[PDB]
Amino acid sequence: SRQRGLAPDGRCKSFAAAADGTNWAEGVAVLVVERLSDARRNGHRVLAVVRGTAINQDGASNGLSAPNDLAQERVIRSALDNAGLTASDVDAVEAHG
Amino acid sequence: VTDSEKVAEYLRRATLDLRAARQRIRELESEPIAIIGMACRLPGGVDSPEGLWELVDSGTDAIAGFPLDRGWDVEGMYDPAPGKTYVKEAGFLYDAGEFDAGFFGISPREAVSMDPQQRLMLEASWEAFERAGLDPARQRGTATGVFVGATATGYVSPAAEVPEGAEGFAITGNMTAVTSGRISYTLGLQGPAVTIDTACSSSLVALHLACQSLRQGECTTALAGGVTVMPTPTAFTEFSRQRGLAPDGRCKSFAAAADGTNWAEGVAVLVVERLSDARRNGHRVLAVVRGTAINQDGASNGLSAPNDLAQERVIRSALDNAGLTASDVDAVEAHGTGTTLGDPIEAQALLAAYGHERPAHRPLRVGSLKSNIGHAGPAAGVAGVIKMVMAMRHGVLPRSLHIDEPTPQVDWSAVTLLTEPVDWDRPRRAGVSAFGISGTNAHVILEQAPTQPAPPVPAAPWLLSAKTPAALRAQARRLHTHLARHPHPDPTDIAHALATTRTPHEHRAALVTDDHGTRGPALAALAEGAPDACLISGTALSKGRTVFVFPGQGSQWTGMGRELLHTSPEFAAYIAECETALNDFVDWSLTDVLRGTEGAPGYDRVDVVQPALFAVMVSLARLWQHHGIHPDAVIGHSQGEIAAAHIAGALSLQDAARIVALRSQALLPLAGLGGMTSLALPHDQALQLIQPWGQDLSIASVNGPHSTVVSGTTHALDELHTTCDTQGVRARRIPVDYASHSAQVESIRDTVLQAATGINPQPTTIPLYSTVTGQPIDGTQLDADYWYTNLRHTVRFEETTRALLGSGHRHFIETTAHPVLALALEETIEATGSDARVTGTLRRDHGDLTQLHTALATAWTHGIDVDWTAVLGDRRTPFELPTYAFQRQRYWLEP
Amino acid sequence: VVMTQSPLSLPVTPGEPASISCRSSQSLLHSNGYNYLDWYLQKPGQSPQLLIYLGSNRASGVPDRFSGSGSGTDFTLKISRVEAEDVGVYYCMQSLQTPRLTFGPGTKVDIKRTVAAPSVFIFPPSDEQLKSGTASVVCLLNNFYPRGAKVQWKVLQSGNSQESVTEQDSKDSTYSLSSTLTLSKADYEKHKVYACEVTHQGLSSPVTKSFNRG
Amino acid sequence: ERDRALLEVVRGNAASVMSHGATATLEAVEPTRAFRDLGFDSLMAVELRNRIGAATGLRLAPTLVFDHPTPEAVVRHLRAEL
Amino acid sequence: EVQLVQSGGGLVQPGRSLRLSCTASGFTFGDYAMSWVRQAPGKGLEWVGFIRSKAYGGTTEYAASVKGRFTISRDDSKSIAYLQMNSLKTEDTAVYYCTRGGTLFDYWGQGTLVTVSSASTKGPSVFPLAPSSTAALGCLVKDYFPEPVTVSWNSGALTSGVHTFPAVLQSSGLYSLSSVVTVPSQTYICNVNHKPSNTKVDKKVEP
Ligand SMILES: *P(=O)(O)OCC(C)(C)[C@@H](O)C(=O)NCCC(=O)NCCS
Repeated sequence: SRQRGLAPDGRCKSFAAAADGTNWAEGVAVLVVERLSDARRNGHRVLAVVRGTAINQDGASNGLSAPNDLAQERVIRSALDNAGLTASDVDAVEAHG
Repeated sequence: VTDSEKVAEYLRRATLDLRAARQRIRELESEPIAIIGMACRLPGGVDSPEGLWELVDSGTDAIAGFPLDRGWDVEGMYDPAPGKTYVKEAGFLYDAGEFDAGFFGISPREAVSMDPQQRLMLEASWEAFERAGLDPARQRGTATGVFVGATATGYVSPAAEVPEGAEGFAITGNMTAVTSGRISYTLGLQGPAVTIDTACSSSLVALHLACQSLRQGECTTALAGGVTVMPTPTAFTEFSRQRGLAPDGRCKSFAAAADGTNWAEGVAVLVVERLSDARRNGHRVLAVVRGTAINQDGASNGLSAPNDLAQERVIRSALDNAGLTASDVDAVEAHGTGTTLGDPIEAQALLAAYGHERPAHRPLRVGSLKSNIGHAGPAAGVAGVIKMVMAMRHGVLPRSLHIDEPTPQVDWSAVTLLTEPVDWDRPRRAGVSAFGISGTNAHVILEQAPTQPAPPVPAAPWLLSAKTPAALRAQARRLHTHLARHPHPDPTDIAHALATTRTPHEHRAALVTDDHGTRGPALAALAEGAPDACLISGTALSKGRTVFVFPGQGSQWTGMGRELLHTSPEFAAYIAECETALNDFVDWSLTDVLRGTEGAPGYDRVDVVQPALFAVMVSLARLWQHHGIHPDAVIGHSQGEIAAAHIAGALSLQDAARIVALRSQALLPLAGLGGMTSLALPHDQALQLIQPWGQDLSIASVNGPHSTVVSGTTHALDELHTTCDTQGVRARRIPVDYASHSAQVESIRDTVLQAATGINPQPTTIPLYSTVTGQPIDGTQLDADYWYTNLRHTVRFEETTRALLGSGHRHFIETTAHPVLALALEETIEATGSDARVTGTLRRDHGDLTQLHTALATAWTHGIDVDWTAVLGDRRTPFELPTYAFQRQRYWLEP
Repeated sequence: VVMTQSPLSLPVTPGEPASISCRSSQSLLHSNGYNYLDWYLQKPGQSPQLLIYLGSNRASGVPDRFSGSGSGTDFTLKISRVEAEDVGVYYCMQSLQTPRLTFGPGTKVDIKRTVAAPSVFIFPPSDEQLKSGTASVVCLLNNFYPRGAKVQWKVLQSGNSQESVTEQDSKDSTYSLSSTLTLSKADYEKHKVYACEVTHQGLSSPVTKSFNRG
Repeated sequence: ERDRALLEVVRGNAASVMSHGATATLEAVEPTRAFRDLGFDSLMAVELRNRIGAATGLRLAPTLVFDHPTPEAVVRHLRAEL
Repeated sequence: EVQLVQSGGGLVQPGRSLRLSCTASGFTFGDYAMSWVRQAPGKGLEWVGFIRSKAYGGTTEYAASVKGRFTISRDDSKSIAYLQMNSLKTEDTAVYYCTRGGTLFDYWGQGTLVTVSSASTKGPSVFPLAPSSTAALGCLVKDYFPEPVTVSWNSGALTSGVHTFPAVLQSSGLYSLSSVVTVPSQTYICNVNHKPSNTKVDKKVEP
């Protein structure tokens, strides 16, 4: 609240014209992941498959807390390249928001 | 062609591609990583890895009493039960609160609110980059990873209503993720910044993750490190309830007197990259991490208990990852906590894993850094690898302290402890273990780095720089001390290392001398700040456009350019080009005039001095450009403008040579009719002073606000000289027999129009400032009438310099053989209240490479970027310079 | 004799894959179960380089996006990702029959864009060259795509015209053509009108431009 | 004389915000050094905004530390709308 | 790392001998069969010839158009391939490429531009092209044998709309390119700089 980085109403209005901050929340979320070949060999019901992934760093952004646009698009492109896909092959995106 | 020979080429292509793919697999899984740099701060006064080596080799015990400035109730919290501890000494960084907030841009507010883990880790990372031969400021934008093994030891205490002072920064200043994030934010790194929480194994796990990231191409270089600080003594109190800490505080590693484990602070970081990348980039390789492994125990007798099976498994996995047999390594940096429970299990694991088939005369030598400094915690493994790295570098395994006898809990009868130091066919290899309390066992294997000239440039500048003058003095003193303990280092290598592998900070200084007897005293005088002959100092400007200045006559002296002709090949080539251009329009050669060959004309003649001045100035300006100082503007003065017109690109070399030669030849008949006199007065005062003489005299050039040259007939010139002597005005007669910039030139006017005939002006590539018009002039306008006006109309150097300063230009480099306009330029600069700095290239009786490098160093000290690669070389032998001399201040949170 | 043919040109864009197909006049599948075919790339200004050999086996150092496929007579080179660096001439070249007289016309690959009609501009012959003793007339086309527009001179001379084509532009990927027709002084002063007729797939009609000085 | 006084006020406020409590850093704010180079965040940015607005009695934008990164630029901006 | 570096080009009048050397460094030169493949300006690739490895016998084969006139040899000791071009014809102008492998050209050299013609060095003859009467104007360079020749509009001031077409060889053996600019419906000068003749011709284009 000192940084004024929270929503006064508490709702996490993502990508909205009336968005005015974020809000924290508790939660645990875990995935049991395996190689696709191993999963098929063992016969486990594959719920989905992560094809490619990538991580990078903002670098000398406007601040330690603030994000970096170039780094964001760079990690998106790196994830696509690792996946072996192009931008047109993705239907939706679970934005951080 | 036959079918057999046809399919043979296809088979060759196929098998070559097969070999390429197999090599790709090999370098994509089992790639040796190179430790190109390191930096540690561990208890016992250790500040550098060399400090660590001299500490551990000497056998020093770096355990001392608890700190008193941290607010601990040290007299009260000692009791050899309910909430007290029975240990009064451990390894501490008493300067843990010391941090250079200003250097990294951090505020004192953020610094005191920030965890000392981050504060230590930033400086450690900067020093690790510096010790790798890399400039951290040049690492901005690179895909460099950051992998830190840290933990939330608790400095702001989030569970206790965080203090008012550290309000707002207790997230950014204390999240363990921000410990890795802040390194990349400050240094501008782009690779992932991941912090790892694994208790007493986090740093070696971070090294493992950095190795995997580099092997996959996600990073070019990586920072693998760890940090441990103790804001509160709780780690002693909680571990005192169970008899885990030693009663005296000594980690008796693997000894019969093992009775506990004392904790310790410390930060330790490595800068690493792929071995092939290190070889390609020409970085010095300290050691080679061949393989790594990490696993768990899981089924341990209690959560916080060890397991010999898991330790054996991770050791074997690390050996297999590196593709090395167990007998390959001849040393292990065991964890060696000192606990009665932990030591026998670790010794049994090492004996089962490593020593099972070794020769009967090369036992595995086991030691531990914890015996010297105590249990570092997160930063244990990344300090142990530093210890093994320096052990391999110096070829001697240091002794492990406090081993009165090997512990009887394990059957040694293969593996032996390092009771005393031992010295060292095949490369040296050594293992390091970082077994944790959460069950995450880790292990790395390091190997000795594989075995890896140019002529020395004379008068190589030694460059130093720092954020503040005190930091600059500290840098000079540190460099002097480092050079004192070195057997005759190569000065050119030191110059290259200082120029390339160190950031150019604001406050700069330079040492330019061609003898190895004055550099030491110069470094000293820099240390205490006294002046010296071969010493230059200054404050570099953040921004400013560069100017080349081309005065007219006066900047001549016999022998100018003679030394440069032999020493400098680029200057020789430019003089040769000027000579070839000039040959057709004159009856002698430039090289003979400059070298003083017998029978060649002297500089007394007007027609030979001006072409010589033009050629020397053009060659010097082109040499400046060759050294990387590309001008943002050019300005001239009478004939010098012609040279400027060449550098701006408006006039080709042939056209400029034609103009200067024919103009001087047409000026020859004016000799003896009149001359010039330089008097120091304002323009208006000189103008109204010349009023009685009328058309006889005229204002030849307004050099500055109190420096004007008046040209005219010899009789009138002498009359004005007598009048000035009566009036007490410092009037000086220039050595010239010709009254340029006066009415007399009209007598030769048509001939001047013949001088510039046939030229082909072009638009200026670099903005040229005409001293006649007083503002920038289009390049195509340089016609014959313009040159006649230049010879006739008064020079307005002061006005155009004021305008050029108004356009944001701040550096004025005179490309002369001796500065002649520096006084007027500085007078104008101080008159207009600007911060521009004037420089010259050569000086009277000074035209060798030493003076050239002095001018270059002065320009660099003023803040002009200089391509030191051209001056010094593309690549010299690496030199280990001292790291930055941080000016630290205490930053700690009070209750 | 074996003959191989591919499309003359195939415009492409970065953003969608492509496939350069080509067919032989004979079953290239050798008795050892290998299609003795190779695929080479020649970039503008660089030497030719190998891409594929024996139909599908990719050469080391080639990007993985390239992939050869097919058998018998019909073969294809599929590119998943199209890049500006990959623009050039692609030659599918057999090796079952030797010696190979020539590679063939190849298959030009260029950046695809919206169709644009050419800007026709017939220029006059300057009098200075007329007194020099030679006549030359130049027809200009600028900002048109794709290449291959055919220009003819009606005076219907077809033995004195020489054409020059600019390479694909870096900015807007346009093309330009310049066709010069040369004639002698006596030959020049025989007909009082000369027309340039240009045909292009982007042109609705053959927009002619005439010039009547003689 | 107004520009010097405004620069002094800006330097004093920036030093006070930059320090946790209680001279060395007062001179560390030279007119040329960028505020971001001094390590200023959104929190200290809004604190400088409030302090400068209270001193000058003027409502400023909440990013008057990076739109005009140098203190001299801030002085110019203040002198503009005043 | 495999490297092939060619040399021995240069201008040659027709009907004399010439040598093209191509040095190999980074592989066993002896085992490979070694090929030369030419490419005329504007035309497709055209194989010239090749030589088998010394183990196979070292024999040579050549394209149908180069029987006898052309010869291939190899210095295996220092690993260079030599193309001896005897009695050059006017149509042999091309960019000769040096390649490894008789049947599979896995790697190619940088290529040596060998140009052959009877024309000697001339200077350019620049002619104008008046604007039509959305506006285009140009100057045509004519009668220059050697290459390259540069054209700059307003001494390089004009860059937008400039289309310097490639040079074309006339039946007389003289090259003639042409520079044109599409102006938007002040003075327009073009400068033709020809280094082999040291010519710096300038010309205005006006209706
Ligand atoms: P200022 O811009 O430095 O701080 C204001 C802020 C607290 C709103 C800012 O730090 C911020 O939150 N930027 C966005 C960060 C983000 O979107 N995700 C990071 C994880 S919440």
